[PDB]
Amino acid sequence: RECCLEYFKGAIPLRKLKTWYQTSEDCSRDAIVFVTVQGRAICSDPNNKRVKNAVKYLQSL
Amino acid sequence: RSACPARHLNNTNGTVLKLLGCHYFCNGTLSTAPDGYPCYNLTAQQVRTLTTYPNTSCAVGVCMKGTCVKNGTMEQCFKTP
Repeated sequence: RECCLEYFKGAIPLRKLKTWYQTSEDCSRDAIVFVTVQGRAICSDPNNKRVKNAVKYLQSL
Repeated sequence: RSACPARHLNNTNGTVLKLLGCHYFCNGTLSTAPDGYPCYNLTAQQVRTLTTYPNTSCAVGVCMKGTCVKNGTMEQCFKTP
């Protein structure tokens, strides 16, 4: 389906987050994509502890 | 805005998904694939006749300074729907 070419190097918009998902294993890069309220998808490095904590925060709601 | 997921082309031989060319849109702006990223170098006609069915032999390449540099390899590619 879709793959990430670059990681968002900045702060993640926790309170604007709607959901998250994982890109396919067939992508060249591993990625966690965040989807915001207003529809923006943001590629994120799955090894970044900030990214992991964002996913943990979002899934725990 | 360049850290968004991008539409790629699918293949039949079980290998890594690859970009059409070396550029992609995010938020309405065009960004460049990173150097070394896997890509397809299609002719104009191939882009025009690309479908969601395998029907086309696509030249594989690596992105270098925004160009899809062919590595001599060919594989069937087609649009993810």
